[PDB]
Amino acid sequence: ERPTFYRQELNKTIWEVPERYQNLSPVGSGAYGSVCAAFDTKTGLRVAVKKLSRPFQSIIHAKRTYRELRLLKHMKHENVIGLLDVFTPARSLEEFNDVYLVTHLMGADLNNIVKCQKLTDDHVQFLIYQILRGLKYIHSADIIHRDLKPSNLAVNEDCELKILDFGLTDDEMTGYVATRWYRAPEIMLNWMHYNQTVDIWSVGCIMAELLTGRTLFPGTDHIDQLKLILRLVGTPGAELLKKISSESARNYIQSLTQMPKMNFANVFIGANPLAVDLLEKMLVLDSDKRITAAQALAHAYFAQYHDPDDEPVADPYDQSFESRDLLIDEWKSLTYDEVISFVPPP
Ligand SMILES: C[C@H](CS(C)(=O)=O)Nc1n[nH]c2nc(Oc3ccc(F)cc3F)ncc12
Repeated sequence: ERPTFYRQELNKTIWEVPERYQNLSPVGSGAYGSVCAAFDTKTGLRVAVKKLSRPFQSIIHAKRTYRELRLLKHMKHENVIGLLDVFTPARSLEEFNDVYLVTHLMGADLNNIVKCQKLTDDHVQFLIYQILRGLKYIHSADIIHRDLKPSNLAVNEDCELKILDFGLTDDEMTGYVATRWYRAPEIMLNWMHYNQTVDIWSVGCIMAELLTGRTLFPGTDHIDQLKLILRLVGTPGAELLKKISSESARNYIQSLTQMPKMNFANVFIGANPLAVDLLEKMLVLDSDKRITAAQALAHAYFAQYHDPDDEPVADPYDQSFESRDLLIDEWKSLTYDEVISFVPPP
């Protein structure tokens, strides 16, 4: 049966939610989207409810709405944000115009936790382990996060971690901004068709920052950032240069004075030698040669957490819709079907 819904004004819009959800309260000061904390009286869980902003206003937006719902419905993993519930107050497709998504409420993001400070090596081990455990799962479904950074890593009091915003402008990537500091060079400057290992670069940047309390590559712009990157990892060799399909980018890279890879032990003074080794394997310029999430989990740095029988992979994820061209109402009908067919977790 259909639950009873009640109306409330929260984030300049009227939220219409099932009675089970009580004490709705906006969180994140707009940073996470139109999101409210709530108490789910049915499960006893503290939850986060996200209302999608004008989800079917254009073809691009309607497809994005479908994409996010498909992604959230697929993800069933401890270290990845998943769906506890999805609902609409609509009784039919013709009425359908709002989508509400429900997940676990997490106390903070990693960025607000790290607070300019060095973390203990054990804390770094545990946090990075969880990120890699989640990424192994995500990557096994042929999904790429693309924008992994401390602000989309949600963490509770016990340091338990869940990955937000997976699989989803020029101005906000401009300048001295955290929005670009964790990006692999190949994607930051559109060198080539990029793969899953862009996410591994990001983990390396995050891991280094947890170990030192400092941004690894705090570039003031795209060019400044590239120079910071290349000083640490060295300028590309001939092999990688061939792989830069963008003739323009390839030609610029060649104009830079060649630099050798630095000694990471001299860069990360005092750090666990195993952490240094892993950082070296993650922060490789050639993306073909970066360590994978599955491989990184088996690295000696995670000896006290690694368990090959407790690091699950995902069911197959059909993303053929990505190369499909449809009308707004067609994307909207596909979305409606996915809402209606939702089965809650036990
Ligand atoms: C990280 C943030 C910190 S807080 C409570 O200060 O806003 N807490 C959050 N816990 N759970 C969260 N979920 C989101 O986004 C959602 C993602 C998927 C959903 F189904 C529902 C959501 F609300 N954003 C944010 C959070």
